[PDB]
Amino acid sequence: HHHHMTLTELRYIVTLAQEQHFGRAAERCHVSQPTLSVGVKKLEDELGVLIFERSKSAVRLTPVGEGIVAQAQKVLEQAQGIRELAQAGKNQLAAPLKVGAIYTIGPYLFPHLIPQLHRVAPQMPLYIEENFTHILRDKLRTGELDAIIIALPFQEADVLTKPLFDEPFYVLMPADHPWTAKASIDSELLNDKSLLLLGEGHDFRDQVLEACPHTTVESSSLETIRHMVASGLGVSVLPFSAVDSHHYAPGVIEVRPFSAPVPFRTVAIAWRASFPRPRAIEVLADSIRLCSVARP
Amino acid sequence: HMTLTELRYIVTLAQEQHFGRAAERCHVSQPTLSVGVKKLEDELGVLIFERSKSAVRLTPVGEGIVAQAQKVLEQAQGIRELAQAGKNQLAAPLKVGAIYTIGPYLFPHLIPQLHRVAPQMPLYIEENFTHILRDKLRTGELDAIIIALPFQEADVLTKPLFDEPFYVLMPADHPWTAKASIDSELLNDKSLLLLGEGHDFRDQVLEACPTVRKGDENKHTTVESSSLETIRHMVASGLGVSVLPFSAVDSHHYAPGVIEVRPFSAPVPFRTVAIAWRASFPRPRAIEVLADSIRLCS
Amino acid sequence: HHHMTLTELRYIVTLAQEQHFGRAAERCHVSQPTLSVGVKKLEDELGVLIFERSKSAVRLTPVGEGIVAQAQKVLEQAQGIRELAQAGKNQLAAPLKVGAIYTIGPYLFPHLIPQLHRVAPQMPLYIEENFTHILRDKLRTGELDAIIIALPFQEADVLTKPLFDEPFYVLMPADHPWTAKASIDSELLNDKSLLLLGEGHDFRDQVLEACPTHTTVESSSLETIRHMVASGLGVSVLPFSAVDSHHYAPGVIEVRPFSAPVPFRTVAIAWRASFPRPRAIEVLADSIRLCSVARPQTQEQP
Amino acid sequence: HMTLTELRYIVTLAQEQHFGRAAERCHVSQPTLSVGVKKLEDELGVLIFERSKSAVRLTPVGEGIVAQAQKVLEQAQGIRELAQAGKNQLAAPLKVGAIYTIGPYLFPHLIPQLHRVAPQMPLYIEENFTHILRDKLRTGELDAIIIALPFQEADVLTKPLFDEPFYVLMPADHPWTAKASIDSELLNDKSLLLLGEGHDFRDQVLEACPTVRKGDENKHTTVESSSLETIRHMVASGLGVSVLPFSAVDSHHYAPGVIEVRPFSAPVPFRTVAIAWRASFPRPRAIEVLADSIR
Repeated sequence: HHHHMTLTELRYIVTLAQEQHFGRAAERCHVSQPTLSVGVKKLEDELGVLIFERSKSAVRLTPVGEGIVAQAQKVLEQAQGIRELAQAGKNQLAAPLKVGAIYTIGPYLFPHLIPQLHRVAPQMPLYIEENFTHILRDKLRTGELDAIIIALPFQEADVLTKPLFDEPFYVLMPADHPWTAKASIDSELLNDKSLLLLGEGHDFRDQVLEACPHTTVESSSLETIRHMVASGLGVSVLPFSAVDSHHYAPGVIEVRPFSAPVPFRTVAIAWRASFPRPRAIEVLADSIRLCSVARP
Repeated sequence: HMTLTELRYIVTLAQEQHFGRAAERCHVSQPTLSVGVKKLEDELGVLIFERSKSAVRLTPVGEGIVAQAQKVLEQAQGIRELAQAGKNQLAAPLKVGAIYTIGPYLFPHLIPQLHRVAPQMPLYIEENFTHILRDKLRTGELDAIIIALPFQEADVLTKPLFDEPFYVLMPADHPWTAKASIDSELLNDKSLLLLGEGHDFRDQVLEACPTVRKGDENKHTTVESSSLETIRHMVASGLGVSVLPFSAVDSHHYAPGVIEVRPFSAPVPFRTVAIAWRASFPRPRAIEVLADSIRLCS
Repeated sequence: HHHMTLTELRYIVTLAQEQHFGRAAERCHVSQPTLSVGVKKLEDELGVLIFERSKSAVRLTPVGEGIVAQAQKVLEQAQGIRELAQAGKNQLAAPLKVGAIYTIGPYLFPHLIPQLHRVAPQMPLYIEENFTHILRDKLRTGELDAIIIALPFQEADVLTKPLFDEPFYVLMPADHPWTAKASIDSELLNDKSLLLLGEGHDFRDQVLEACPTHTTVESSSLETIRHMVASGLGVSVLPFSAVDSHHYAPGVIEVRPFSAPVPFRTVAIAWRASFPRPRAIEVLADSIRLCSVARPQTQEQP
Repeated sequence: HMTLTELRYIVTLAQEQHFGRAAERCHVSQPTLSVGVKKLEDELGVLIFERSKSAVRLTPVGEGIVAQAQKVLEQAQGIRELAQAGKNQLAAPLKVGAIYTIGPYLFPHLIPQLHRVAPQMPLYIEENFTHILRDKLRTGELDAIIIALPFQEADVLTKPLFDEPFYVLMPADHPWTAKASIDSELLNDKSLLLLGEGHDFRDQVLEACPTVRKGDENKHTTVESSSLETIRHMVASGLGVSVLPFSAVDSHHYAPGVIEVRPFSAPVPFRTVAIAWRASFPRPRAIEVLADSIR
């Protein structure tokens, strides 16, 4: 090759894609904007494609570049792994972990998770992000996130996925609803149009639709659905970790289980095969598996 | 240019079969009833009632016309029934929006209050940014919205409801737990976690801090797509400190010894929660019930 | 109290239709302030608002919608008295206001309008295309006289007449593998290369039903989908009346029938029971039924 | 500073267990190879290879180091492969917006031509109002939009494609069919059907007409239709007259004797159809082929 791909140039492009700000990327790589920009342009001239758009209006990842940045983050982490094997035993539990969870998992998991994580890894705080599955995947690819908590199925190249627990669904209803007499709700009944569902985008929506032979309230969360049910707007479906996660006094909303066969999702953690801190992933997974909402 | 009045003449005349008792039930003289009735028959250019000294009887065309007139009058009474039913303003859903930093900490208390005073009014609920709630309010997709001042929009009314102070949220083992109050000027530091741009609470927190020399403004950490809950978890895990509105401080399920809050040193910063709605919204009674239930929540 | 007049009913119905005091007043041969006084007197008497009290806009209240629907009914029944009195009035000498859903209009009107001019040349069409539920709202208030929809459709005080069954077909680029088949098995349409209308269209649901349990281009139309297909983006499903309704040279797009049992929709017309021009509805229905795209007719009943 | 070349040196040396064969495989002299391997050893402060006179072989840590290095070389090669696959700009779908009064009259001619030069470029297509398409171009949700001038936007490039005269559309039995051309001042009448606000075609038509005295400014009938085709149906049924862009006049399925068209009297009103796209859009060649296919 005319020019040798260097690990510094890859560092530039991955940091620049994470930060989406020339200044902040430059300072994260401990150099000036002209230095960083020179390196990026060098890598681009050599590869013969644009990784970022030729604009100093802003920082836009090209589609080709997104793929290149995913790869480059892999490369950077394997290299890091070489230096780890060289100077072994350095502390993997002494820096923040960047963790994403999908909308319908995070609010119901993190609070149970965090005290155990503190008992085993007090030097590991959490930078937390909640979002749709595909955005979390994009962020795992750039390295903006270290680990993401999602629902199976989930596959991604050079990404590891470890199943953590199985989470059953429940029917949510006004306390004065007819169904409150039933001991278990059978799923055909859910074919009503008083069923409140999450908007398109949330994989949980489709898991619920799949569990049934409707009113879609979008730009909404499970919480605002629960508020709507409490006010008497209809009924809904919650994952088990969300059933007691609320601030109503009793006598406002009730839950009832599904008549067998009980529908469920599998909650899992995903991270890059090359991640140089596998012990943090382990401490995290452990802490999830051990917390209250994670047990039968 | 026929009228419900003359239609009522010919229906009553057809029922009574007698001009006198008909004019009597229509509370008019015999002449007015007569002239009415076939100023109508001359308008239609047909004979509804036969020529007669004595008998009131219906020509064959007349029978159909009178039956049609009775249908018309009954349906016209339908309008008054519909109207009557329409007078109750607490018998349909209310579509309510609240900003992201208010809804989660308001609706749990609001919903039962509102249920006490307006059982027949379920809520359709949206959480969103202020400018979006504003748009939905203008298009009538939302009936009322719960925002923080300032808020002034053409053809929209705004009612201040209450003031809500801010508190400082910190890990339970943080050095600031030794303080009784936090001086806002201490908050300028990278460990301060803020909501992204777009949330007005971000700027209420930043304005609540004193001004800085050139170049060391905004040392805080901005966390994009945060909610106040995910900040709460980041703080609980020991990542930094943040600022919560008062209604959020106990809105969680941690055991003691995970997170603490401390007040600000005077003057305590605060926001004014308001309800806004279109000036010509036709259901004022629902706005009243909503505003009062919100006020009783605090 | 104040007694309700047919005049006031006409004020509110015309206002609800035009959504504009100028065109409403004008339509009632009356000044704007006159019209406003009338409406306000009726609102005072019923004791509810029919229209929002706003200088800037004309907006129906929830109760006002039901009241305007009922008023339009009252007015048409009153007009029906004149019809009974001296029948044989010319019902074919004024425009007819007609709605059709987005997946019917573009493909039916060009066939219909010449049959119509043949049998009723003094009846021009004012035409609107929109979603089923909006066409329905406009039939209730009187903005439209007749709407052209797909079954099922059933509404209070509205009559519905099935007109013809229309089968679906599969649309593919001309160089697509399936061009080899004489028919297409509905199971095969279960992949990500199927382009569908967004959720507002009933044709979406009908195509989903035809396919065992898909790329949705929202805000698309069937025409837009056709272009996308023509460029090789994927495949789609069209109602029969759409299949020859394009301006492509031959050899760009191909259509193939479904393998039996062929899925279909039933095209129907709906109008107000009280409409005082039943001859106009009749000529409209007949003209549709004499269209080439309608030759199979239908055995469907209300 | 660790290089990919040093990693290649140690991976090769490990596989061959012979300096001679390793340096031959790496196209360098043996001192070059050994100097690089040593420099990596100094930098990692660990010995990857036996410091042995007789034989070349891996220390315990060296084996994991070589194992990691191979993964580095593999994935770095993936970078180059992705880049080579990305050079071809005519091998993925393109997202194109067109306004309501252009799309239906442009795509049927455009698409087969585009297919001849760029078969691996299918189109995702969206029709909408000018400002919506503008927004989608800006956010990147569309790659190119076909709009009518005037159009100017920040960081956005505009290329005129063609000029299009306007025509008057009328039912075939209409009195105006006797005329050779229509004076635009005839159009101020309730029988003129126009598109609603939002369609820039509406203003193009209105501003093609002479401004009139107070009280009579907008006598035309406005319709809610986003489609000229709906208006064409109304005109066909004898409801009124209307105005079409030239590329729409023959785009219909009526037999002769149903609708007619007459030109405006001079000077004839017209619009300029143009293509807009972001200046830093990373597939300038796909854009170029789109625009050439329109002409």
